Amino acid sequence: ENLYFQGA
Amino acid sequence: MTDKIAVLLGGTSAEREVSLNSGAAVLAGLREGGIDAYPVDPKEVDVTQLKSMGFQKVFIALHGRGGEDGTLQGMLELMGLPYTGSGVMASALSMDKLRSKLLWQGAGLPVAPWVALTRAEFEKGLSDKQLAEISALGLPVIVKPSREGSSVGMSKVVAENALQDALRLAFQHDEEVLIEKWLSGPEFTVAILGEEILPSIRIQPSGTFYDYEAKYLSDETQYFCPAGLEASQEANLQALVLKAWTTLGCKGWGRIDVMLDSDGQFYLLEANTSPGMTSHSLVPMAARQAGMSFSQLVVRILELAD
Amino acid sequence: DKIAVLLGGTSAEREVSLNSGAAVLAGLREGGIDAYPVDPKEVDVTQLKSMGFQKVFIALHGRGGEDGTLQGMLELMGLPYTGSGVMASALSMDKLRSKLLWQGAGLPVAPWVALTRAEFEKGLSDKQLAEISALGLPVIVKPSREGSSVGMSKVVAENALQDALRLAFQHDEEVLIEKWLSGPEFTVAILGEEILPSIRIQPSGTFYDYEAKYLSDETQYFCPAGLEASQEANLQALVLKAWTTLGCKGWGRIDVMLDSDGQFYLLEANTSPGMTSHSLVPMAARQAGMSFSQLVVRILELAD
Ligand SMILES: Nc1ncnc2c1ncn2[C@@H]1O[C@H](COP(=O)(O)OP(=O)(O)O)[C@@H](O)[C@H]1O
Ligand SMILES: Nc1ncnc2c1ncn2[C@@H]1O[C@H](COP(=O)(O)OP(=O)(O)O)[C@@H](O)[C@H]1O
Ligand SMILES: N[C@@H]1CON=C1OP(=O)(O)O
Ligand SMILES: N[C@@H]1CON=C1OP(=O)(O)O
Ligand SMILES: [Mg+2]
Ligand SMILES: [Mg+2]
Ligand SMILES: [Mg+2]
Ligand SMILES: [Mg+2]
Repeated sequence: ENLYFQGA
Repeated sequence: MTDKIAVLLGGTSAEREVSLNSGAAVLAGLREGGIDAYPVDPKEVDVTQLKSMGFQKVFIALHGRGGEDGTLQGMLELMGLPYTGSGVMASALSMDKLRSKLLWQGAGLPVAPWVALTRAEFEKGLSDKQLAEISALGLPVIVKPSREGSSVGMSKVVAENALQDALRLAFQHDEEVLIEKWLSGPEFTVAILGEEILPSIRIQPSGTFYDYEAKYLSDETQYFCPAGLEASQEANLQALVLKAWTTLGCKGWGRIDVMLDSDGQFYLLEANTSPGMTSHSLVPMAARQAGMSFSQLVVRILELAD
Repeated sequence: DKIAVLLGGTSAEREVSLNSGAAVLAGLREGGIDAYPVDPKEVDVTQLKSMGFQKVFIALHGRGGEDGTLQGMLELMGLPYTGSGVMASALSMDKLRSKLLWQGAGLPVAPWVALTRAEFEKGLSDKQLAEISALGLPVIVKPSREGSSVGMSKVVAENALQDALRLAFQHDEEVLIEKWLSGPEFTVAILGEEILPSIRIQPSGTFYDYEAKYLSDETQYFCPAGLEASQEANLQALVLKAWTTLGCKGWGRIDVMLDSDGQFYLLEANTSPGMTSHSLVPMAARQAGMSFSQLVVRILELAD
């Protein structure tokens, strides 16, 4: 998924 | 690949518009705190799908039945998703003003004299015993639905012949209604965050009571935080609120509404287990006086979840 | 319509529930209903509507199935279900808060003291010891949120209390110490707007414990309860007020005991009652002229 915080 | 948080907002209650505003502020506040949060409106999205959608934890920013009354909490418990605020029982109880009052009275806590009516009783016609009990409260009285918020369905009765009109309004919103002795005020509210009681707030509406207009639309409502109570009066208020919170079995965070009456005593009105979280709301106001930004507050509320 | 009969689950009353659900199923199939057993320990309940059922009969006992959590899930899944809604189920499971609500309402409840685990592990203050001493002896010690007499012990000496709290606290974070009531003991079933004939319960042994409830053949039951007409009327009126104050719906069973003063005291409300045959709800329905099969049909009929 494309996230607001990328990675984590 | 850290926790994905759903901020539930909007929903289908009479407080939908307030909740959209609460969720808008909570969403931005959580992201400011480094939390990977996303808005989900149960009116538009089937919340039974949250786990399948990839969420790990839920911030509840809903107000009213459907979000605050234990139904949602029940679902989340069976889904196994941690969530903010009170659990199933305390949420259900705090929504029900009639049963909150009974529990508090059972615990020896101060509540305004009142009469409760079911819709069936109102339609059957009020008995002579009922008219007597109502008359004993004096005038004015306030009339409220048992299970609303944001002053929805509430009104002040100033003449005996208009009690029926106030009851008809409240019965548009619930099947159980309360008629309460009018309290002189002043009015306060006290937020709770984990095991901390936050600074009380004194509320001064420009009109008759703290109604929907005074809460959300007026620039004339005045707030005072700190509330201007003498140190021991403040300590007494905080102790009352803690006992009322613990009696209901609440957890996480919330906000309890309290008024003075002519006798100089504090009386409990109700508990709110998912309080307003707009930028200008009262929990954020009390937390600000205690040294927290809005983002620090929402991060703390989320940390407290299961 | 297809019906799910939830049984078993994961509480201390799992074994009773397996037996209630077994009996409910058969009585339901004898009534022409398309019912099937589902065990939440075996089957993910969140999948019910996706499994094809459109109504639920709750034959679970104890936390999970009886405390509003399931009712909340089902309300949001859409599905109609038997018995009390979320609030009344959660409240009826919590004996401390039931007691407070009924006391607030002016209803008769046994004198009591409530304690949390944090208060216990710290040690009791002089205020709390004074409150406990004024209860007299004997007392009963019970978890707030159990059923089937789980975790309960009778204490007859002041120095034996702290041990009885240790046992109760293995079952709950909140514990009640109540004045021992003389008895006799009664139970009253509710079905819709109907209060069913009361039942007197005479255990062999100290109280109506788990053995006396489900295992022993020594427990004596009397339906009707053998009360004087005015007493039976008072019992029925008391139970109705207790039921309505809690906000219960559909069906249930309320436990009541007489004390030494000749008056009735409310013990608790059960919102998902036992349904074996050892079980008391079926017995009262029988007395009212209903077969077991007719009872469960009616309980299903009153849903949302
Ligand atoms: N007994 C009362 N006397 C005077 N004003 C009251 C009384 N009860 C409530 N109010 C006023 O009505 C407002 C809303 O009542 P409350 O019980 O808090 O319900 P809500 O859940 O809608 O906020 C209060 O903030 C206060 O201004
Ligand atoms: N205060 C009391 N005095 C005497 N006996 C009691 C008292 N409370 C409970 N009991 C006994 O314990 C049994 C179970 O208590 P109850 O409150 O009904 O809890 P449960 O949910 O475990 O059924 C009762 O049926 C009765 O036999
Ligand atoms: N329920 C509303 C919305 O958020 N906070 C609230 O408090 P209330 O207006 O119920 O006192
Ligand atoms: N909770 C149990 C299971 O079925 N019926 C019950 O009543 P209780 O033993 O709680 O009085
Ligand atoms: Mg409110
Ligand atoms: Mg309020
Ligand atoms: Mg029980
Ligand atoms: Mg019992």
